[PDB]
Order: sequence, then C-alpha cells, then structure tokens
Amino acid sequence: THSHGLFKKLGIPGPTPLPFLGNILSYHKGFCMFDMECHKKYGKVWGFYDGQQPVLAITDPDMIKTVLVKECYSVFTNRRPFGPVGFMKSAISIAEDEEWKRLRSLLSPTFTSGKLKEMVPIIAQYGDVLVRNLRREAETGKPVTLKDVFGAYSMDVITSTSFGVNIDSLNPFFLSITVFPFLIPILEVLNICVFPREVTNFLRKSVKRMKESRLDFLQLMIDSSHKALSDLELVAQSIIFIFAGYETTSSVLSFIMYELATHPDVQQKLQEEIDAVLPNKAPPTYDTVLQMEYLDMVVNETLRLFPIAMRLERVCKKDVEINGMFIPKGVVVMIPSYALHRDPKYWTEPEKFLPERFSKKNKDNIDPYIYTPFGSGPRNCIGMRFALMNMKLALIRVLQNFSFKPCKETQIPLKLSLGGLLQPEKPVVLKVESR
Amino acid sequence: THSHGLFKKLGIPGPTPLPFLGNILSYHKGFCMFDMECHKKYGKVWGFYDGQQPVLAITDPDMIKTVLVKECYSVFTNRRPFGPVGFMKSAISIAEDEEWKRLRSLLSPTFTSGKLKEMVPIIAQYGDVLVRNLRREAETGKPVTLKDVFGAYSMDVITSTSFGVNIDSLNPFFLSITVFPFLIPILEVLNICVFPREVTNFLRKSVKRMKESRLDFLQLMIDSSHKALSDLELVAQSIIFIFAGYETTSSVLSFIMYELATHPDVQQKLQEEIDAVLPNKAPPTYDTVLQMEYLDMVVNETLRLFPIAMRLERVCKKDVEINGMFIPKGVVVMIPSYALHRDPKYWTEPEKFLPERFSKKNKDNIDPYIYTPFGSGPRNCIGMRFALMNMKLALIRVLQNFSFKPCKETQIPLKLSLGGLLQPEKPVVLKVESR
Ligand code: HEM
Ligand code: HEM
Ligand SMILES: CC(C)(C)OC(=O)N[C@H](CS[C@H](Cc1ccccc1)C(=O)NCCc1cccnc1)Cc1c[nH]c2ccccc12
Ligand SMILES: CC(C)(C)OC(=O)N[C@H](CS[C@H](Cc1ccccc1)C(=O)NCCc1cccnc1)Cc1c[nH]c2ccccc12
Repeated sequence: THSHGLFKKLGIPGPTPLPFLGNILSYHKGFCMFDMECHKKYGKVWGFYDGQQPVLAITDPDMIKTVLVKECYSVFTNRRPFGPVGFMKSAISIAEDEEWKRLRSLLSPTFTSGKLKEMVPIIAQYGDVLVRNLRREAETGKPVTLKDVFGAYSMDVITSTSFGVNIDSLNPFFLSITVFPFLIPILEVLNICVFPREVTNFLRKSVKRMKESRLDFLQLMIDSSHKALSDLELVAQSIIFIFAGYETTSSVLSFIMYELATHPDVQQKLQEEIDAVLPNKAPPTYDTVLQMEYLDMVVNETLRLFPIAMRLERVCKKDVEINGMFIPKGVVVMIPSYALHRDPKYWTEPEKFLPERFSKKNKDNIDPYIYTPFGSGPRNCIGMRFALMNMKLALIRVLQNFSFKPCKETQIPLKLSLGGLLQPEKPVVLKVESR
Repeated sequence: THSHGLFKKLGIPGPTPLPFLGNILSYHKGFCMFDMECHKKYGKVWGFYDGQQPVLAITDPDMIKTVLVKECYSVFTNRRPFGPVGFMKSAISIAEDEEWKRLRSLLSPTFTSGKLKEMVPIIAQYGDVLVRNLRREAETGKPVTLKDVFGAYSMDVITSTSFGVNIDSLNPFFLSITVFPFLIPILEVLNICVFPREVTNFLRKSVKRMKESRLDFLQLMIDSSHKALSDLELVAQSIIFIFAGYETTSSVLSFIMYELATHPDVQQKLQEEIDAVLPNKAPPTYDTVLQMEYLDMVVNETLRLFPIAMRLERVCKKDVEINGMFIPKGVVVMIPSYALHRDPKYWTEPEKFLPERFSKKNKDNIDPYIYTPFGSGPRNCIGMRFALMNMKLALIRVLQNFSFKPCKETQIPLKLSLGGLLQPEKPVVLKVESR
C-alpha cells in the first residue's frame, strides 16, 4: 500500500484509502453516489484508489476538454486496462495506442450521414414488428416489461444493420479484478474470458460462414495508409457492436418510456409533434426524424439523468501538467459524467425531468464538457449518430400507436441499480393503451 | 520439477516427464490411447505425472479391489481435487472424507429397489413422448441425431424423477488446471466456477421456490446419527444428479443405437426379446425390464466399449503398502477402465461388439475388478441401478416401434472424441424406420 501516498503527496484531496482495498468499500452505494458525494466533499478535483490504482477525478470543463480532446492522441489515448479479454483485446473499445487508431480509421465510415440514411428503410421493418408485438400485449390489458419488447427490437436492428440476418426476436467477480489486477495476466494465459468462450465460439464461426457466403458493417470490413483488417479481429468488432446496439438502445428506450409515463404532459406534447411531422401516422424517415426537436429534447434530457456510461476514463500514459495541475504517469483520469449531469452548480432542479433545458432558447446555456452522454474528442461514442437515430425511429412508431400509463407495480420513483452498470433496480413495467 | 523423481525412486516404470508439463503432451491422442499404450509398454503397474502431480496406474484386480473396496474408508476415500467449484464443493461427487460419508448416507435411499419401482410409472410417459417425437422424424425420412431426441428424453426424466416438473423438451481451459493446480485456490477466491454462475444462480432460487411450494429426490432431502442436510447443499446435489441423469443417459443411449445399427443381427435379436416379454407392444414395467437378459447383455457390452468415465481415481491420503507395493502419500491412484475394458489378456477380439460375452454361460469368466463401468466399493456410481433402468426403459419403447439403419453420413467406424470426455467425434446420425 505504498502507492496510497500519491494524492497526499500531490496535495489532492480525497477519501483516505484502506490498505489493499483502497476506497472501494465506498462503492457500496454505487459508483454514482460515491461520485456525487466526493464532488460535494472536495470540489473540482479529487483522487481515490481502486485497490492500489490511483484514480484522479476532474470536473473542470477546461481540464476535461484538455484530457478528452486536446491531449487525446498524445497522453490520454487509452482507458483503464480491462481483463481478461482474450482475442477481444483487438476490439476497438479495448484496443490501445496505434492498434486503436487503425481500427478507428477503418471502422469510422460505417456511421456516416449516408450510411445511416441507408439503414432507415431497413430499421422501419422491425419498428412495425415492435408495434404488432406491442399490439398483442395491449389488446390484453397485461402490463408490459419494456426492455423485453424493446430488446427484441434492438436485437433485430443490430443483426440486420451490421450483417443482414432477419429474425423475429420472439423465437460478483469484477470486484476482485480491481483488488487483484495482477491476476489479469494470470487469467489471460488460461483462455478464461469475461466474454463466454461459447458465445464467442458461436460468432467466430458464424461470421466466417457469412464471410464466405456473400463472397453493411460486415460488408465494409472485408472491403477495407494502414494495414487491412483481419478475421478474428473482424469477429471482435461485431461483438462490440452487437452488445452496444442491443443493451444501450433497449435500456435507454426503457428509461424514456418511464419518464414519458410519469410526466404525461411531455408524452402528449411529443405525440403531438410526431403526428404533425408525420400526419396519418406517416412512416418516419431520416429527415423527418432530424426535424423533431422535442423528440431530441426528450432523448437528450433522459440521457442527462441516465448517462449509461456513468464515468469516462483515460489512462495518463506519461507525466503531464494540464490546466496548471501535475498528473503523474499511470494515473487514471476520470470524468464523473453522472455527477456532473446532476450538479446543481450547472442545472436547476437537476433531479426533475425537464426537457425544456434543451430548447434552442436554452440549449446554449449548456457546457458540452459537462453534458457528455457520448464522450468527446477522437474516442467518443463512434455509434452516437446511429444510436440516436435507432432510438428515435423506435419512439416515433411506438408513440404513434400507443400511450403509456403507470401501473400498480411500476417502481415510482425509479431506484437505480445500486450495483455497477446503470440500470433500474426493478424492471420498467407500464400499462400500454392503443390510440 | 523436483517431484519428477518419485517413480524413478520407487522403481516404477513409465514415460519420462518433461519439466512442468509432466507427461501431459502424451494426452494429444486422448486419455484412452495413452492408457492403452502405457498398459502395453510397462505392464501391470506404471506411473506418470499430470504436471507435477504423480499418478500411479494399477491394473492388478487384487490391487484394484484393495484400493476401491478394502481400503476405501481408510486411505483411498477421495478423488483428485477439482477446482474451482465454489459452493459445489459440497456436492457428493466432489465432497471429501467425513463430509462425503454424511451425504452418501443421506442420499443413498434415493435409489433403493423400491424408490426405483415408484419411478417406472412416471418414466413411461416420456418414453411415449420419445416415440411420438421419433414418429415425426421417421414419417419424414430425415436422418435423426440421436443425442438430441435422447437428450430431450433424458432431460424430461431427470426433472420429474427428482423434482416433479414436466416439460416436453422440444420447447480449452482445464488444460491449465493440471499445470497450474496452484491457481485453483486463486480462482476459488474470485467466485469463478467451472459451473456457470448463472445456471447455478437459476437453480439456487428455483429450488428454494420448489422447496417452499410443496411445503422425490427433492422430497427426501428436506425430509432427512449425522447432522441434517442444508439448503445451498441441497441445490448442489440436484445439479450433480441433473448432469449425470442427462449427459450419461443420452450419450450411452446414442452409443447403443450406433452398435445396434452396425450389427443388425443383434438389433433383431433384441427386438424379438422385447416383443416376447412385452407382447402386443406391452408397456415395460420394473419387473419385465429386469427379465430381459439380452437387453442387459447389450447394455453391458456397449458399456465395455464405451465406459464414459474412462478412468477411476482415488487420492492416497497416507503412506500404504497394498498387495506388496509401497504407495506414498499424495499420489493419485488410477484404474484405466477404458484400457482394461479393451485388454486382450482378458477379452477375445476386444474391439468387436459381441454381447455374448455377458451370457450366463460366459458372464462368469469376467472379473468384476476388470469390468467396472460404474466403479466399485463404497463410492461407486450411486445412481447405477437408476441409470440401467432409465436406459432400458427407453430402448424397449424405442425398439418396440422403430428399427435403425446406417446412413450415408453415419460415421463408420465411430471415431471417439480425441479430446477429454468420452463422446463420438461426429454426432450419431441414423435412419429410423417404423415397424
Ligand atoms: C444510448 C446509446 C449509447 C450511449 C449513451 C453510448 C455512450 C458511449 C460513451 C460515453 C462512450 C465512451 C466515450 C468516451 O470515452 O469519450 C462510448 C464508446 C463507444 N460506443 Fe457507445 N453509446 C451508445 C450506443 C452505441 C452504439 C449503438 C454503438 C454501435 C456500435 C456504440 C459503439 C461504441 C464504441 C465502439 C465505443 C468505443 C469507441 C472507441 O473506443 O474508439 N455505442 N459510448
Ligand atoms: C450410463 C450411466 C452412468 C455411468 C456409466 C456412470 C458411471 C459412474 C462412475 C464410473 C462413477 C465413479 C465410481 C467410482 O469412482 O468407483 C460414478 C459416480 C457417480 N455417479 Fe454415475 N454413472 C452413470 C449414471 C449416473 C446417474 C443417472 C446418476 C444419478 C444421479 C449418477 C450419479 C453418480 C454420483 C453421485 C457419483 C459419485 C458418487 C460418490 O462419489 O459417492 N451417475 N458414475
Ligand atoms: C481499457 C480498455 C482500453 C481495455 O477498454 C475498456 O476497458 N473498456 C471497457 C469495456 S466493457 C464492454 C465489454 C463487453 C462485455 C460483454 C459483452 C460485450 C462487451 C464493452 O466493450 N463495451 C463497448 C460497447 C458500448 C457499451 C456502452 C456504450 N457504448 C458502447 C468499458 C467501457 C469503455 N468505454 C465505454 C463506454 C460506455 C460504457 C462502458 C465502456
Ligand atoms: C476430486 C473430487 C472429490 C473433488 O471430485 C472430482 O473431481 N470429480 C470430478 C467432477 S466432474 C463433474 C462436474 C460437473 C460440471 C458441470 C456440470 C455438472 C457437473 C461431476 O461432478 N460429475 C458427477 C456426475 C456423473 C458424471 C458421469 C457419470 N456419473 C456421474 C470427475 C468425476 C468424479 N467421478 C466421476 C465419475 C464419472 C465421470 C466423471 C467423474
């Protein structure tokens, strides 16, 4: 526990670390309550220790811009190592330094404004499966678990958008990682993997069946100043894209319908805009989705209250002095997204759901280095524009046909998962009525 | 690699161990070819090293009886430690010393001749589901994967026989364990488990739902000179019983139909006996199943060629001198079942399928410490009698309605899985015809 003197040395405040465990006992309320607490206790800058690992929290918008944008390529290029990963080390979210720059370049043109516009005709199909799957549990007044019917939709979208397969989708340990990061190299040599060695084995061969069948995201990889992309590295990117495109889309869509249900005036104000831009229940298109500003305002304000990443992190790969502060090599620099999204020194009534904060009359009084639901700089969420489009296309088709009211078992107020990831404690269950 | 001199010291022959790896590179053809080889090379007794771990192979029937029966309780009480297991350490197949004696006593009366006879009326249902599920893929001349329709049956049997749930069941790393057994205690403290932490979490709560619902194998545990049984220890026994009752029953049943197909004279000789004891396609009963001797002869001879355990093992918990041989504390004593089941110094034409070896005219010329498909002594297969009854009840109802012929894709001869477990390389697929 010799490393527990770094912040005492640097004169940076923070909680006193216990030996070996560091400050991780504080995570007993979740990452987010710990961040919101430390933010209040120490101010703009503090540090703590995930085990022996020093973690410096920064909340200064200038310092955040320095870390995420100005000094990304040079110092803050990678995140805090994750293991064991196995062959998934070559996935873009996990790859480091030059290996990541190459996969970023090769995978970037997948989410152009043009490649997205090609997917709107394809996404529209499963939105109608989503309505019809919802029309069944609606004509029977049985409360609906949203993440089920949303995840069935989100799953349908990601398989075809990246590959082309069409399916009606109705057919405890990481605690030790941070106290035993020295055990990560141990597990890497045992082929153990946080990704099950079966799901990966399924897709590794499934992709090489799809590759040698047509011969989409699967198309653009074999098609492409660097080297070219490999094959086991092609499977790894698909696995990242399939996870994100499913669990992020479904979880946020569930978060949105909970708020639309507990704020019926906003749910009606949005249903009115959807019928105006799309009269006669018109099919949403790429350009109509980009016209609905109150839909974007709802999506944005929901992602303020539930930034599913909670924290942004970068590893300081060498000694730097950013915005007048010395940061030694090896430190993980952390931006507490959840805490800043709820900071009263920037948001009025930050626990209330108020989409009007993002009105064009008010969207200017909002610092983009405080509101970072997708990150910033060269390593932001590569699938941001696709995520916004995917969700918005789902809300339109769903609110065009249904209205949502709370039930007896609806968790009000919603308890967040006091665990790790950002999910609700109890699932989101609402009553669906047909218009 | 200081431990690699033990057998050189004891004057026991065997392959020369490489540093760290021991003799495990020899496993490149499977456990069984290694045993059959070493048996020929060195004779009645040899040793080798799984990593640093000394393993003494014995083939002397007297010495085998000493280890398995005479000296079981005193010296050879447990098998070679298995990890990581987590809460499954309390399962009977895995439990050691006194903890195992208690679970053996508490779980033994589950497989009495009387408790088995109570299950014959219940097993008969899914045998008819098995026929009807087979009548579908038979009236369409589509070759059948036997382990699918057998595993669907074996799964149906084990859930109701132990609990009572009825369902129509149509709705890479252990290599490092033996070079890094010092890593087993490492993994135990990370909650990692060779049993997925999800399947176990499913049944842990599923059982405690069943426990507090009725309030069978599930019945007799809460009902019972020892202490009494726990609850997390109740889930652990269920998991052992469900695995064995599924994968053993299905795999052997597949092995039997492959042989009945490649030896049509035996398949007809057995169909004639089944129709004689059970005329008009009579329903098999507990006592009729025990009357068919040629059915028992087929089952026995199949289990000679494919003893799904391959090896029996016991840990020598203290220095002993058994049958004139010194065996030091810590050594794993191993009986190469597969090798002895194919030893020409005991079997004539041991690669040929010949059920007549087990005729009552010939069943006496067979040493029960050479033919050990279920083990021997106090720690033999506790579910032997149930396994024989379960399989025999399936063969009767299946051969009463169908005959089996090889296909174009039928693997002839059957290659064993050159891996670890005893399975076929390619699945067993045969043509099914309706009588
Ligand atoms: C509501 C939906 C989503 C949210 C809120 C979200 C948020 C984020 C955030 C905060 C980051 C880290 C940014 C940073 O470190 O500065 C990230 C990274 C990433 N996201 Fe998303 N994401 C979403 C959906 C998606 C989707 C649909 C994909 C499709 C593949 C995707 C792919 C990625 C990838 C590949 C990265 C890592 C990129 C890199 O490291 O270069 N995300 N996301
Ligand atoms: C064809 C079917 C089966 C075969 C060939 C088989 C074979 C074996 C063998 C060789 C052993 C080790 C015996 C020894 O070490 O001396 C064993 C142990 C065991 N078997 Fe089976 N088995 C079969 C089916 C079953 C079934 C249906 C069950 C039902 C629960 C079962 C439960 C067990 C248990 C609990 C043990 C460990 C007992 C102890 O350690 O005290 N087996 N089996
Ligand atoms: C330090 C190093 C460079 C090695 O990389 C990281 O250690 N990265 C971690 C990877 S966890 C997760 C792994 C996983 C597990 C099981 C199935 C599939 C994937 C994942 O790869 N997910 C990327 C997809 C995604 C999710 C959410 C939002 N968008 C995109 C954590 C992490 C980095 N960026 C993030 C933005 C948001 C949320 C978590 C992370
Ligand atoms: C040394 C120690 C005392 C600790 O115990 C052992 O290390 N025991 C090993 C356990 S592997 C397997 C584990 C498992 C994994 C995943 C799901 C379910 C179970 C299992 O528990 N299976 C018992 C059921 C069974 C299977 C086959 C035939 N009958 C009964 C190996 C072993 C001991 N006896 C055996 C007879 C036959 C085949 C393997 C073994």
